[PDB]
Amino acid sequence: QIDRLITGRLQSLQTYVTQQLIRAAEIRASANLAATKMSECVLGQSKRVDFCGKGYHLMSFPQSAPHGVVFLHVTYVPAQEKNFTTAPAICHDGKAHFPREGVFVSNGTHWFVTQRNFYEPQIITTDNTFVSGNCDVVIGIVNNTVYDP
Amino acid sequence: SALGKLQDVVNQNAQALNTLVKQLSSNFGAISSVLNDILSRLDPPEAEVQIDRLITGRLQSLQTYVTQQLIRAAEIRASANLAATKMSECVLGQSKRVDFCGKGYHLMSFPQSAPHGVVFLHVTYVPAQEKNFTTAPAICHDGKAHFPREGVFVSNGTHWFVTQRNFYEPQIITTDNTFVSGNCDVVIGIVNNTVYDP
Amino acid sequence: YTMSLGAENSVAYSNNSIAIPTNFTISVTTEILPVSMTKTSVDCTMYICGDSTECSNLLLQYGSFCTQLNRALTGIAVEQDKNTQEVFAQVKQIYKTPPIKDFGGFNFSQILPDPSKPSKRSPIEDLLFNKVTNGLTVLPPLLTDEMIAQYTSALLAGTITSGWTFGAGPALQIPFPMQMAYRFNGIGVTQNVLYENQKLIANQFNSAIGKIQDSLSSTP
Amino acid sequence: TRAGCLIGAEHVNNSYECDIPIGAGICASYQSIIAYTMSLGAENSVAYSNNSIAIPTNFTISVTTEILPVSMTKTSVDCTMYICG
Amino acid sequence: LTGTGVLTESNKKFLPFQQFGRDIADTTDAVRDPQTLEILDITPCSFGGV
Ligand SMILES: *[C@@H]1O[C@H](CO)[C@@H](O[C@@H]2O[C@H](CO)[C@@H](O)[C@H](O)[C@H]2NC(C)=O)[C@H](O)[C@H]1NC(C)=O
Ligand SMILES: *[C@@H]1O[C@H](CO)[C@@H](O[C@@H]2O[C@H](CO)[C@@H](O)[C@H](O)[C@H]2NC(C)=O)[C@H](O)[C@H]1NC(C)=O
Ligand SMILES: *[C@@H]1O[C@H](CO)[C@@H](O[C@@H]2O[C@H](CO)[C@@H](O)[C@H](O)[C@H]2NC(C)=O)[C@H](O)[C@H]1NC(C)=O
Ligand SMILES: *[C@@H]1O[C@H](CO)[C@@H](O[C@@H]2O[C@H](CO)[C@@H](O)[C@H](O)[C@H]2NC(C)=O)[C@H](O)[C@H]1NC(C)=O
Ligand SMILES: *[C@@H]1O[C@H](CO)[C@@H](O[C@@H]2O[C@H](CO)[C@@H](O)[C@H](O)[C@H]2NC(C)=O)[C@H](O)[C@H]1NC(C)=O
Ligand SMILES: *[C@@H]1O[C@H](CO)[C@@H](O[C@@H]2O[C@H](CO)[C@@H](O)[C@H](O)[C@H]2NC(C)=O)[C@H](O)[C@H]1NC(C)=O
Ligand SMILES: *[C@@H]1O[C@H](CO)[C@@H](O[C@@H]2O[C@H](CO)[C@@H](O)[C@H](O)[C@H]2NC(C)=O)[C@H](O)[C@H]1NC(C)=O
Ligand SMILES: *[C@@H]1O[C@H](CO)[C@@H](O[C@@H]2O[C@H](CO)[C@@H](O)[C@H](O)[C@H]2NC(C)=O)[C@H](O)[C@H]1NC(C)=O
Ligand SMILES: *[C@@H]1O[C@H](CO)[C@@H](O[C@@H]2O[C@H](CO)[C@@H](O)[C@H](O)[C@H]2NC(C)=O)[C@H](O)[C@H]1NC(C)=O
Ligand SMILES: *[C@@H]1O[C@H](CO)[C@@H](O)[C@H](O)[C@H]1NC(C)=O
Ligand SMILES: *[C@@H]1O[C@H](CO)[C@@H](O)[C@H](O)[C@H]1NC(C)=O
Ligand SMILES: *[C@@H]1O[C@H](CO)[C@@H](O)[C@H](O)[C@H]1NC(C)=O
Repeated sequence: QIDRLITGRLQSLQTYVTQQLIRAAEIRASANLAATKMSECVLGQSKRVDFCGKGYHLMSFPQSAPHGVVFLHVTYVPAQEKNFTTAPAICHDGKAHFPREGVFVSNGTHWFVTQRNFYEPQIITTDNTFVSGNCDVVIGIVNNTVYDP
Repeated sequence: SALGKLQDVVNQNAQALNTLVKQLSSNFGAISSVLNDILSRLDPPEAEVQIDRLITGRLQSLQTYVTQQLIRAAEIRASANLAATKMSECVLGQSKRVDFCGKGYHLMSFPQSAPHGVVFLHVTYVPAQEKNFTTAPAICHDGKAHFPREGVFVSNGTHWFVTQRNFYEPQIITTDNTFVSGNCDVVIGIVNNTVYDP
Repeated sequence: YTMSLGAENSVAYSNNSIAIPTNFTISVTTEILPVSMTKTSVDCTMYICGDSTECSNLLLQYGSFCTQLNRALTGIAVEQDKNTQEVFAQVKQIYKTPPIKDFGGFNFSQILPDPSKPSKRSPIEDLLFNKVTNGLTVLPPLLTDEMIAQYTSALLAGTITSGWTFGAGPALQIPFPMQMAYRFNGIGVTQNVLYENQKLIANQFNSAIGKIQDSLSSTP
Repeated sequence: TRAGCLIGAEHVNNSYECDIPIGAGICASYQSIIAYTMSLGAENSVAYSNNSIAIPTNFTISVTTEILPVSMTKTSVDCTMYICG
Repeated sequence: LTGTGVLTESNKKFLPFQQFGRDIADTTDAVRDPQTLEILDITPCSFGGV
């Protein structure tokens, strides 16, 4: 009778230890993920999409929790978007001009260059554009003046 | 104790094998742990019972050994996937991920073979010998606000310069390393300094 | 019912039109990640048999099963402490914030430790700790909750006063509206946008932090 | 301690790094055997102000080691021979 | 009902038909003495890991 009780309780204990080992592997994977988020979202700014919150990641703050960690991801979300008419290049003096860092936009009558994630229209000059080739190659190039400072 | 991670895996596998070999010495409630002794001592009606006890004990031991071997195989597979990720991102390229390829700003990495393992020599750049400077967000000149294109405005006490962020290299604040946005009335903490025009 | 994945959003695509954002929202979101479990240890001999010596004499016929169970539980127990060590102890310098909290309008009182509380926790961390409720032994964790809170306080002080510089070497101080501008340039937005609209970004950040505290206090 | 009663270790008021973990912030080390509350790290007060920055003037090329296991010993057990021979 | 334990005074007021007491984990932690009708808590004997 004691042998029957011993083998039953030993089978129960082996089952408990096996499922505890499986849960320990899962918790170790989650903790490795949490350490990766601690290194990449808190100690630096991450370019990885949706790794440190929804939106363009700015910073993160760690908070202790009972058997856990809570990351407060501070992110940048674009809002209040507006339509503009766009072109890949500007044709001026038989030359094709491409934006150095931004994008060509038009509000209907005038052409500007702006940064990609925020509307900040600036006059298309030779300081924020670069010249490559003529106007015969680029599909969709439009005619506009390029002011020279 | 530098190579303790590989030696831990080797010791765990050798200890699991030693436990599996040691479990043959247990009779598990039978009269003996040796099968030949039971087969030479008993008639098959009771030797069947003794062999059945030995079979269920050894089968439970073997299933247990296979269970932790599969769990350790999953752990080693996760570690090997991590090692392959480090080989792809630290050795075959330069990684922007902080502390993924060593402590500091990661420059490059070297792989080295190890018994059942890999050793990454992470060559990183660590800033050192830092110095205080008085800083401002923008420079006010001719009613216009000037912001650095890639650097930062610093002052050693009397003169204002612009420098790159991770190394002190002071340069004259010009129109070639600054850009103009708005007037001086909006930016909090803007200071007055000249901007040289080449 | 048949479920619905989402609302239909026909994007107005054409070959010469673009959509450019004119404004922004500073959004703070929560991510909760488990790190460790309760470290449990089982006396196998006492669990199977208690104080019966005949039971232990019969249990010795099965060999070293109890040793394997104890060693597996010991490995799990030290693995939990290793997990906590890898997650929270990523800095060897304990940083403190300055006594004057002049960060250019940015408010961190909901995430910095409260000096009035004896546990030295943040109000958010205090709310998080309030919202969580035979041979068997429970081993205590190696790092107490006070030291885990101290580690998070050091990480917060480093990322507030020194940027990402403390994670790559010595902590180099930098003003917070400059740190923010650097982060803006990391996501491809010019510094001027941050500087001109710094009051609005600080107000949005404080409002989002308050909404985080309200949402944690209002969601079971 | 909160972990239990520790006999044979002299409790000290100084804080060192953890050598042998006891638990609940208690660690033991040999120097006789002493027991102490661990020290997380060296204290370092960052000189923050709203208009001062620290710029590095030099650098260190630092090489660090990272050891990662890849495979185990490939073991095979004849189940019939192990159980029965 | 046999066992091993430390028998201390109990603040649990039993109803007169009840004799033993159990917790969530189905372990006898309260009992009534048959000689004198008083309630005793049964703490398990002190044990721990060495
Ligand atoms: C597109 O933007 C330009 C620049 O903001 C606008 O041009 C100005 O329009 C106002 C309103 O009539 C005039 O007072 C200014 O003199 C114009 N500036 C220049 C340099 O001409 C233009 O009107 C906008 N177009 C549309 C359709 O909104
Ligand atoms: C943009 O400018 C170019 C150059 O001035 C224009 O190309 C000329 O178009 C006329 C009419 O089709 C032709 O007679 C010329 O021979 C073209 N010149 C060259 C060099 O190709 C072009 O039509 C303009 N596009 C727009 C939309 O105004
Ligand atoms: C800040 O740096 C500038 C640039 O080196 C220093 O200006 C020079 O100082 C030397 C030392 O007397 C003079 O010989 C040079 O003529 C100065 N250059 C110019 C353009 O004036 C300046 O002295 C430094 N200030 C401090 C407080 O260290
Ligand atoms: C930086 O320069 C501006 C422009 O000269 C100064 O602003 C002037 O300040 C005086 C007195 O404070 C006023 O009378 C003027 O009307 C201001 N002009 C403008 C255009 O705002 C400013 O004070 C200077 N700042 C420093 C610190 O020298
Ligand atoms: C940009 O222009 C497009 C096309 O005019 C707009 O898309 C329309 O939006 C209305 C309002 O929701 C819908 O009823 C139409 O069906 C849309 N048309 C197409 C072709 O998708 C779009 O809303 C404009 N964007 C902005 C920011 O004004
Ligand atoms: C960008 O969005 C913000 C809101 O996040 C706008 O700020 C609001 O402006 C209105 C009117 O100016 C005020 O009544 C609100 O109190 C402001 N909200 C906050 C939180 O400050 C801002 O005006 C928007 N800017 C642009 C150019 O559209
Ligand atoms: C930063 O935020 C805290 C909390 O939102 C502000 O503290 C509040 O201050 C007002 C008036 O001073 C009180 O009515 C509230 O009860 C305070 N709340 C708490 C939770 O204490 C604080 O004023 C903000 N600013 C600074 C500079 O700390
Ligand atoms: C930059 O300046 C600050 C303040 O002038 C320096 O911080 C002080 O450093 C001394 C030296 O260890 C300490 O005794 C003080 O307690 C510090 N003050 C504060 C407020 O932290 C800092 O050392 C300077 N940086 C450099 C690189 O010299
Ligand atoms: C930057 O740090 C390096 C150390 O890595 C300095 O190089 C040392 O300079 C001293 C004196 O000039 C020599 O005695 C050492 O032999 C040099 N070490 C090595 C490895 O070459 C260097 O001088 C520092 N530079 C500055 C500007 O501080
Ligand atoms: C864009 O589409 C219009 C018609 O929808 C066409 O006339 C025009 O040539 C196209 N432009 C480019 C660059 O494909
Ligand atoms: C910095 O703080 C001082 C007071 O300590 C204040 O006079 C000054 O205006 C502040 N500068 C900025 C840019 O906030
Ligand atoms: C048993 O005897 C004692 C003393 O003689 C008395 O106090 C107690 O009430 C008795 N119990 C019962 C059940 O009669």
